[PDB]
Formats: sequence, structure tokens, C-alpha cells
Amino acid sequence: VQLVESGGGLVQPGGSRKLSCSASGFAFSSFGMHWVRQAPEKGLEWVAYISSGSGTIYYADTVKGRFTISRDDPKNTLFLQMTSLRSEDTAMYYCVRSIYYYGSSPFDFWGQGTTLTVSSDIVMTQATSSVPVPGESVSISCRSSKSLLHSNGNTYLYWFLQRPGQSPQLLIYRMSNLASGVPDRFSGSGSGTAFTLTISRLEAEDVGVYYCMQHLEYPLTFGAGTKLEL
Amino acid sequence: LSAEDKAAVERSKMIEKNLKEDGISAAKDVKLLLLGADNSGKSTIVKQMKIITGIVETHFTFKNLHFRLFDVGGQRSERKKWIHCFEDVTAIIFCVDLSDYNRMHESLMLFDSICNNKFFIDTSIILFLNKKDLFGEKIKKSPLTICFPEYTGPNTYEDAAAYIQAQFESKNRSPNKEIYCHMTCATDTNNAQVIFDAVTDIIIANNLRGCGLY
Amino acid sequence: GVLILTLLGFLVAATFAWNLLVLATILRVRTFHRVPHNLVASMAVSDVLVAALVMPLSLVHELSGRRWQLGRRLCQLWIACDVLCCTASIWNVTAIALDRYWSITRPMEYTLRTRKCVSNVMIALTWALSAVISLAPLLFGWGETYSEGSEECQVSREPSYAVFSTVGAFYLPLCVVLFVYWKIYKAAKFRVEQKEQRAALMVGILIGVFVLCWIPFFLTELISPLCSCDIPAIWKSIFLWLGYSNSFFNPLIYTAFNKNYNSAFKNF
Amino acid sequence: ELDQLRQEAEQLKNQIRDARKACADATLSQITNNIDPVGRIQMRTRRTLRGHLAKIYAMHWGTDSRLLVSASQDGKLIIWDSYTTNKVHAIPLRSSWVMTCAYAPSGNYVACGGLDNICSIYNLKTREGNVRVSRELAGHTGYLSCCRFLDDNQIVTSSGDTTCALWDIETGQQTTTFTGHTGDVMSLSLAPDTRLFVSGACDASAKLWDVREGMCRQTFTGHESDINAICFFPNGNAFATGSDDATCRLFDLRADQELMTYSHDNIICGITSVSFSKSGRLLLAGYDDFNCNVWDALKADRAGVLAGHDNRVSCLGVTDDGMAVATGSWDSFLKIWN
Amino acid sequence: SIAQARKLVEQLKMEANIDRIKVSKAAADLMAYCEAHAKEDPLLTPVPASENPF
Ligand SMILES: NCCc1c[nH]c2ccc(C(N)=O)cc12
Repeated sequence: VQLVESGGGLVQPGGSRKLSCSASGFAFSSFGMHWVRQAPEKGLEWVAYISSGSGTIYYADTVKGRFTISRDDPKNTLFLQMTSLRSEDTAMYYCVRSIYYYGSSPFDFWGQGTTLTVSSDIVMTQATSSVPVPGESVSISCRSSKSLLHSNGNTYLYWFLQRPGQSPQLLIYRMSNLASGVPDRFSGSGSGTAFTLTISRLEAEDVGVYYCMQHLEYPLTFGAGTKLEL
Repeated sequence: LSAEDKAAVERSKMIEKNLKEDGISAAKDVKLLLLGADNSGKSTIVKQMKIITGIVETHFTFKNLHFRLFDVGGQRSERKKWIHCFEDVTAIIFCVDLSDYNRMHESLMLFDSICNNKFFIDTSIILFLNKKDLFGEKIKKSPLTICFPEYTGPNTYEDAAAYIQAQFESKNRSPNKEIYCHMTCATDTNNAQVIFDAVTDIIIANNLRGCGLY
Repeated sequence: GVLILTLLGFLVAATFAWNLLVLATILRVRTFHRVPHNLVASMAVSDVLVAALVMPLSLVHELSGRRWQLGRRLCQLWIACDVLCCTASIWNVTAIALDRYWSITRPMEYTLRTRKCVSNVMIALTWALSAVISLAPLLFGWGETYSEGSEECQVSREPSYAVFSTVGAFYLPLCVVLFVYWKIYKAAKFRVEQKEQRAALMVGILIGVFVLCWIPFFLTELISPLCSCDIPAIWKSIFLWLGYSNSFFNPLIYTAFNKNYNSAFKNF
Repeated sequence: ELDQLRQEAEQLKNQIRDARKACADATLSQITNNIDPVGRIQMRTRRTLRGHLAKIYAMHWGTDSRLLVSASQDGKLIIWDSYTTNKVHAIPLRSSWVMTCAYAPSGNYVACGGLDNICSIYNLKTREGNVRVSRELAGHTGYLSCCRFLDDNQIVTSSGDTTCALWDIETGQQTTTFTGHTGDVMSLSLAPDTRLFVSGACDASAKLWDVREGMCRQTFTGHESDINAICFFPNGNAFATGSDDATCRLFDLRADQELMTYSHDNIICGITSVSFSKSGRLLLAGYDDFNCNVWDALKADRAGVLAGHDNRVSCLGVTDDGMAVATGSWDSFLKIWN
Repeated sequence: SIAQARKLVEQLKMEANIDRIKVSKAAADLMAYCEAHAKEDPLLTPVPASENPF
């Protein structure tokens, strides 16, 4: 599985630019796609989404009326067209795949992105910012304004890990399920409006920033992020 | 419904669209069952027939129709447990060898079983009599007394052919079933048209039965 | 002099159920969901409307002679509905015959999707054409549909309407039926002791019932406006009830003598 | 010496018959006569899954009592969602002549087979987001009738060549062959402890096998025609059969003979499938007369009828938690009852 | 068919030497399992509509 994004550069305000992403290694037409951008010294932010089969398209309120998303299945390529660029659009853009059926794990693969330089919503709170910590147990908390538990018995909360210089990686989906390829020392539990992620027997390759994300309703929102040092 | 729930129903609808498209393509096909004894001419019944153990399936295209032929001779088991799979076929093709004096009374017995089966009450049969060139070059040496001891009549080739065909037709006891007979040799290369005419007459009778005239 | 009306009571009552049963069977039984049963359903709907909206109301206009003291806004509705539903019954017979003609002559192509498309077009056209003939006098004015004098309500007697309504409702479709069923007889014989007898018996019944139930009515309607013949009122009523009688033998031909239809009838 | 060995068979035959009579002092109906009847069981249709375009031949529940798999002659393999009536996967098949299917206990694999004399294994949870063929097992000389999973690496199959076999998926080779039947094997049931299993064939006999040693332990003969279905009791010490003579029978392992017979004078058609309930009190059977009957396993009385199909009922199934029953038929539909 | 005859005789001896119990005890053990699990069978005793997923 591979996802490579192209485009980027330096563009004057008011101009236009087009970004493209290539896929090779998986059934492209069966997956939905997202665009997520991260400011140079800030966190994550959802942008756009196009469904599998090109039937549902969603936009964020910030970029509505200026951005357009499209896909070309036979060539396995995803596009993003931008017009009337401001100085608040300078960020690094990511491509994320997601598939939706009973028992699936969405947001399970991210791709290295490109950098662009232009020169009634649920609030998710991460009170802590930095925690100093090998061979120890650490817990990270999260909070929401609205309850994330649905009448079908499902709680929608996602945990991500981003090591320095690397794309984010999925850790926990739903509320407690452990993603494939993740060591069994990660556990996730919580109740409505209160959630916790626990790590037992901390080791190397566990330093980074941890993010919250809710999938109850659009637009999708993230948390601030908690950093582990030393 | 949740956001992830609405994305699940869209996947289901796209699956149902693909199934519907596949059904339309498969509906415009003609399916036939190929039966007979060993070394009788089943494998080389149509010259332009391509192949695409268990069950052997061969197909060919004539005029503007697609034909599918199924040969089940490798199933050396009880037929009563899998014969109902081929219940919706258009017709049955039966091949017999006139030269083999020992294969008869086994071809006749197998003909009686299929022709009086419960799942084939109203299924027509196209009958093929193979190796007419060898039969006319053997009757002089063997006066048909080996296969049919209770046979009295001329030793001519034409009379022998009429006697063999009448024996196969005697096993039919039904008012909504017909048998089409045709004699062919090894060098003959006109058999796709014979099947085309037989199938054409079968559908006409079926449509007449629905109206109620026949 | 009164038991005759009792006989007509059974005719109007039974016809409403022989067809209601057919409509219920088609929807209830999942086996009757193929292509050729759509045309059978259309014939039943037209027969029902004659059963409950034409004959029962026209039965009142028999003891009262030629007097209609029931409303000037009601003759226009009753006359229009009488013409509309009767013409639908004639063209649904033609639609069934044309479907059988093309399944025998052209069996390789007239099947699967292309058969359904032509079948549905005929159902659409059989009602569009019927409405044009019925509503034309009431929306232009080719003649008087009603008059306060003597309280008489009756269809237009203008010579232009007589020569156009009768041809487009009976004479044009009659020729199609005769041509189709003659070729079907030729097809049965040329392709082919019981079959010969069954070919003549069934085809004769279909033609004779259709021929006898309508021609006596439609010959008079084409002569009286042109000539000056004044048919006695007794014959004007005998020739009319024969036409209504056809909606009764319709299920006695296209559904009664079918093996697949008998099984569903026994279950209910 | 042939005559002496032929006669020695008859000597050993009467010894087994006489020993069984010595251990039969009372009947099940006589003992269970002082029990209150079950009553009347009425079940309604809750779901109707549609999408198949031909006859349905087999189905199998999952362990979670939520997902299904069904097989049809149109060359399709569909996985359903009972709760929401949704489709999760649709698997094309190389051969359209399929007669059996199964669902792995872990929920990672499915299997199918038929007139191609091959058992195929499919991978559901894998990358690339599609179902792929993982392994094809060959070696049988007749059509496959049934198959069941032991774990992710072992499978047991029965064929129309009068044999049963145990396979290793990774190596793709047989490890044990079970011989002794004289007719085509049609059914196969697996014990809860996965240490024994039973089979029914066309010679009107049933046999009990040991997986580890690959030998036959007991044989049961009570029917007058071929056996089409078989299933264990929930305890694991009894099983039930269904034949073409319009009769179900209950056999016991420890006593090693027949206990009860389920028959009615107005049933002539054969039996396609059988199943039990969670407590083992109700026995469900499918018939060729468009109907499914519910029996009382102890009093041998008829308790209810399920009637919703327009063609032959060909497959049955009861969930692990015993909350619903699903039936499939030849009219390209399947329903869930509760 | 000497080999076939000698194969069937040995199998018959294996089946003819086992331990069997009375049918009366066998039927009693089936009563106990049904009586001990009757309260956890939805098909026997229907569950209330609030606990029925279908
Ligand atoms: N009783 C049926 C009346 C009717 C149906 N179609 C018609 C067409 C023409 C005329 C007419 N010109 O009187 C009458 C009718």
C-alpha cells in the first residue's frame, strides 16, 4: 500500500493551485478519501471528503465555495482544486483512506503529504499538553462537549500517534478496539464525555503527540494534542 | 442513523447494482445438457466449440446467440443426488454410436432413465446418431443379429437405421415431449444449424402452450 | 315482467367479483409477476369500472324510459365514463392478441426486456386514445350532449362524430384481431389429432364472442345518423346490454382455461 | 476359506444384536409420560433477505449471531447483516455448481465447494480491501457434500466417493482418510469438543469417527432409505437424522441404539435439514412440501409449523444464543424467525 | 476377496466389545439437561420485546 501526493510550492494570495495524489497497492475504487491539513506549528484539521462511487461530498465551513474535490478511478488519482488562496491556507496536506462496513477500521492508512505556502460543533478538549516520562505506565485523558455514545451501542473516538517527521498512525478505533500491527501494551477505555488511553511498559518509539478525534457527525474535529518527552 | 451507518447503506446499494447487471447478461444465454456413453462423440459434436474430473463446460456463438454446453461424464457416482441442478435447461443432447454393438443395451437403458425422470417431464431431446459411414461398412459382415437377436427384416443399411431409431423412440411416454433425430458422420460440419433449428421450434411450442392452442 | 330485471342483477353483481378476484390473485401470488400478466391486469381494471360505474347507474335509465331527472352535471360524467371504459376493454383485447402474434412469428428477439417495453407501451396508449374520443364533445362542441327538453341524455348524434368515433373504437381494431388469429392458425398447422381440434375450438371461441357482442350495436350507430332509420327503443336496449356482457366473458377466456391460474384459484 | 469368513460375520452380527436387547429395559416415551406438554409454538417472520437470483443450496451462521453466508447456483457468495438487512461482501465463484458453505469460528475465512470436486478457502480480513482465494484443496474423486471448520488450519470434508478426509490448509495435503461407507456421504456434524464427528450416507447407516486415531467406533442402522441430514444433541451424547422415508430418528451413543421416531401419517415427502434448540427440547426439520415443522424432542409430538416459502426448503440454522432461526429455500429467498 | 473379508471381521470385533448402559438411565440423563436449561431458551420461553434484537 502506497499513497504519494504531488503539487505544492509558493503561490501569491488570490491565486489557484491543484493538488494530486496517486495510489498503488490496494483496491482504490472501494475506499473513501479525505484531506487533512496541519499548520506549521499547530494541530490537525479536516478539510474535505468524497465517498466511494462519488455520491457524497462534504466540505469544512472555512473552505466552502473555494475548494473542490474529485477523483478519477481508472487512473487511481485524487484531486483538490483551490481558488482565492489566503494566508491561512499555508499547511501540510495529507491523504487518508477509509472504508465503511460492519467491523471495519477507518482512517487506517495515511500518506506523506506536500507543503503549500501562501504569502453547533463538538469541542474536544485535551487539558494536558506535555508529560515527562521507559518501563512505566502513562495515562492520557480526553473530554467532549457532547456525548459520543449512540443508541446502537457504539462510541466513536479515535486515537492517533504522530512521531516527529512522520505521518500519523492509527492506534485505537471505535473506543477500545486495537488496530492491526499495534503491540498489545496499548489499552483504551472510557465512558461518555470521559476517555483515557493507557500505555503499559513504555519503551522506545513511543514518543510523540497523541490526538483525539470524533466521528459522530460532520464536520470531524480533533483535539489539541498531548506530547511525551524524554 | 450515525455517520458511519449512512456510509454502510451506500456500500450495500452499490453491491445490489452490480448483481442486477450480472443477471441481465446471464439471462440471455442458452444452456444445454450433453449426455451419452463413453467414446460416442460428445467431445467433438461441434467443430467451432471452445473450452472455457468434475464437469466440463464448452461454449460457442452462432448467429446472435450464446450457447453453453455441459458434459458430466466424470461423475462416476449416483445421479439421483445431483441431477436436479440441471432442471432449468432448454434441452438435452444425447449421442449414441451405431458401430459399437456392445455399447447398445447400455445406451438404451440410460436413455430410458433420463427420458422418464421426474425433473425432465417436459424437456425435449435432440438425438444424434454418429458413425454412419462405419455402420454401412460393418452391417455386411455383422447382420445386426449380435445386438438384436429378435430382428427379422432386410439386411439393407436403410432398414437397419430405421429399426435402431424406432427402438429409441419407444421409450417416450409423454404428450408434451418431442425428439429430434439426425444422422451425422465424422466429416460432417453442419451441426450448429441443426441445434439452432431445434431450439427455435422448442420456444415456438412453449409460447403456443402458454396461449393455450397446443 | 319483473324477473328479467332480477337476471340483470346477477350479471352486474357477479362481474364485479370475477374481476376483483383476478386483481387480488395477481398481487397475492408471486408467480403471476411475469411479463404477460400486466396486460391481463389492465383488462380487469377496465372491466371493474364498467361493473361499478356504468351498468349500475345506467340500469336506472330503463324503467324511466328516456327521462333523466338526476342532474345536468351528472350526465356529462356518466356519458363520458360509459364511453371511456368500453373503449378500453376493446383495445385491451387487441393488445393481448398482438403480444401472442409476435411471440410465435419472432421468438428469438421478442423476449426478455424488449417484450416488456412494448407490452407497457400498449397499456399506456390504450388509455390515452380512449380519453380523446370520450372527452372531445365535452371540451369542444361537436353536438349537444344534454337538453332540458324531455330530460334526455344521450351521446352526440352529429354525422362527424358518428363516422369518427365508431371507426376509431371498433372498426379499426377489429381488422387487426382477424388478421392476427388467421396467421396464428397457419403457424400451428404449418409447424405441425387433438392439436388440430384444439386449434379450431379455441380460436373460434375468441372470435365469435368478440364478433357477436359488439357488431349489432356498432352497425346501427353508423346508419342512423346517416340514414333516417328510427329503430324501436326495444332494440336500442337489447343491442346495448350485449356490449356490457363482454366484460363478463373476458375472464372466462383469458384466465379460466389456464392451468397456472387454476392452482391459485383453488388455494383461495 | 471364504465361506468360513462369511459365516464368521453372521456370528458376530447376532452377538451385537443380542447385547443391545439386554440393555433395553424401558422406552423414552414410557419414562417421559409424566411431563407437562410444551404447548403451542408460534413464530413470526422478522427479516426477509433478498438479492439472490437462483436457488439457494446452503447457509451457515457466525459465532457472534450477527453475520451469515449463503451460496446459490448463480455463482455468488453473499455475507449478510441480520440486524440492519445489509450486504457486506459479494464473492464471485469460478464454478457455479456449489453445494455447501461454512463459516470459520474466528470469523476470518469461509469455504465452498460442489461438482468441481474442490474445496476453496477465502480470506475476508486482509489488506487491499477485497476478498481473495487463499487455497484450493484437491484429491477427492467425487462431489463435495459438506465441510466444517475445526480451527483456522484444519477442515473436515465429505464427498460422493464414499470417503471423508481431514485437511491441513497450509500444506494443502490430507492427514487422515475415513473409509468404511458403501454409499455416497451426504451429511456431516461436528461435536462441541471437536474430538469426534458423525456422518450419514446413502447406504442408510450412520457412523461415529475419532479424529485423532482415524477409526470407526460405532455404526447405527435404523432407516429404510438414504440419510440427508444429521446433527448432535447440545449435550454431545446423542444425535438426530433425517431421511427420504419421511422420518426423523434419535440415536444415543452410550446405549448404542435408537430411542425415538418422529413420524406422521400425512407426510410423504423427504427431509432436507434438521437442527436443535439451545436446551435440546425442540427439533426443527425442513421438508420438500414447502414447510418446516417443530417437534417435541421428548414427547414426540408436533408443536408448530413454519410456512412462508413457495418452493423446497433446503437449509436450516439456529444461532449460538438461540434467539432466531433462519431458513433458506429454492425460491431465492431466506427469512429470519423469532 | 479374502483381504476384504478379513478387513470386515476385525472391525466387527471392535464394535462388539464395548461398554453399554441401560436405556432407562440414558433417557433420564436427557431429562436433566432439558430441565436445567429451560429458563435460558428464547424459542421455548419468548423474551420480552425490550430484549429482542429482531
Ligand atoms: N355502450 C358503449 C358506448 C360506446 C363506447 N364507445 C363508443 C364509441 C362511439 C359511440 C357512439 N358513436 O355512439 C358509443 C360508444
